[PDB]
Amino acid sequence: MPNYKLTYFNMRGRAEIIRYIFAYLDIQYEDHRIEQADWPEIKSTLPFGKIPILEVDGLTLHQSLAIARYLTKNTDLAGNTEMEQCHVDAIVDTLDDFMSCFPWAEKKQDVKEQMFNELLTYNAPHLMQDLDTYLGGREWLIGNSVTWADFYWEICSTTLLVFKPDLLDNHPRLVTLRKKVQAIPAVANWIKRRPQTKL
Amino acid sequence: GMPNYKLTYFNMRGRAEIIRYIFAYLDIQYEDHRIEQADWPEIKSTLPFGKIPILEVDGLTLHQSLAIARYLTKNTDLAGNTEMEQCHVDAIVDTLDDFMSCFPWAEKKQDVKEQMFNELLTYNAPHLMQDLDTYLGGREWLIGNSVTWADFYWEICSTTLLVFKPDLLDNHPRLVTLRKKVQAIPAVANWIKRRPQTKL
Ligand SMILES: CCC(=O)N1CCc2c(cnn2-c2cccc(F)c2)C1
Ligand SMILES: CCC(=O)N1CCc2c(cnn2-c2cccc(F)c2)C1
Ligand SMILES: N[C@@H](CCC(=O)N[C@@H](CS)C(=O)NCC(=O)O)C(=O)O
Ligand SMILES: N[C@@H](CCC(=O)N[C@@H](CS)C(=O)NCC(=O)O)C(=O)O
Ligand SMILES: [Mg+2]
Repeated sequence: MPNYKLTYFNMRGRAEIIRYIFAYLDIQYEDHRIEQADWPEIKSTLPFGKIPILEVDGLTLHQSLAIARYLTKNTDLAGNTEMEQCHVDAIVDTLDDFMSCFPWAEKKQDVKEQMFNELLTYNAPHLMQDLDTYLGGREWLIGNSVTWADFYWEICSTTLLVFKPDLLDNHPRLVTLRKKVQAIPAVANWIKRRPQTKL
Repeated sequence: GMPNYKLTYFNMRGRAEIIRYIFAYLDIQYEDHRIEQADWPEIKSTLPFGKIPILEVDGLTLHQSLAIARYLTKNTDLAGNTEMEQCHVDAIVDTLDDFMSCFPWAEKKQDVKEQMFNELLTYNAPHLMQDLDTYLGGREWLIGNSVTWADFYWEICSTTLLVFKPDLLDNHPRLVTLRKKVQAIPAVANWIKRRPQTKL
């Protein structure tokens, strides 16, 4: 049985998808959260110098979504058919591409607010509208059961709602989908028990 | 029977090229549909997420270049050998795609675009090259013991970067050897010869 150690900041951020997957599959792991001060010494040891990382039986994996896909392989979270797995991958990359546009590391707090604002004002509504149309009246984003794409939607939309509360005022179906993710017992339990962080 | 494949993108290597190498390598027939920057605005409003490339499979539309590449390579010799090696393949690909994605391809302000391209290539790119160099070490391929689509993606992304920064790999002969090996694979070599010659 694999020993798992997840390393990231004390933050939902890019690690959260992995956290939801372990919760859902009832897989025990070490949720190793590092204070900023412990980062330079860890970073120096990593091939690509980024987190999150996941150690599996003492072997290091990197890239949040690569890890997420590895953990869901051969499970019901992956997608039920090969083409469905493709749609799961595609939705995840669409969300990630958008989340990746935000200047998270930008030090000038004034340059940062100008950019976050432009993305949320002009770009975000187009995405939400595309996601809404894409979902239509279906139960989940892909197929007839929950996938890690639904989890990723709930996670990304939570972050976006921190900056733009009215993001989904015109998309009750997308709100419902968040609530469906949030009501899954293993996910709800995680949401109840996790550390409260802005991001 | 055999699925009908139609790829849509600009007349450009860009984000479609990984798909093109994969079809070439797997010897799969497809319609390589290339659109003009003038016909773009129209087609855009018809795509579920308004981005290219898209791949139509028997009339069903797929999107996201790397989602498509993973779909085409699943259960093939281009996927990683083990489930764990498949993770390494995906992680290298995302590392490369993350960096290429930092470039402001769509920036409407030329001066801003130029400034960020220069900064990415002067500061960020050399660090990524050293990381990749150390990662590859003296191994033949990036992951496992045979070529994967990660090696393909390296060659494609580095091709792009070399357009803007010709000296990028002067200090990395092992990364050059890998590109040369990808470029020498007969099906890839054949594609590189016959593809439309574009800047990017
Ligand atoms: C340390 C920088 C920081 O404050 N954050 C890191 C990035 C991030 C945060 C929240 N979501 N998120 C994220 C999730 C997925 C994809 C992505 F690009 C970004 C908060
Ligand atoms: C229309 C914008 C443009 O000039 N290009 C599109 C983006 C691009 C080009 C070349 N490589 N590339 C690319 C490849 C992979 C990942 C990625 F983010 C970007 C050229
Ligand atoms: N696409 C990657 C991005 C990883 C990334 O950029 N992570 C940040 C933390 S959110 C990091 O480690 N940055 C470098 C640093 O802070 O030293 C992933 O999803 O894992
Ligand atoms: N990560 C996506 C990016 C897709 C993307 O942004 N493609 C560009 C062209 S290279 C596009 O469609 N631009 C949107 C537009 O110009 O309207 C992928 O790899 O497919
Ligand atoms: Mg990506």
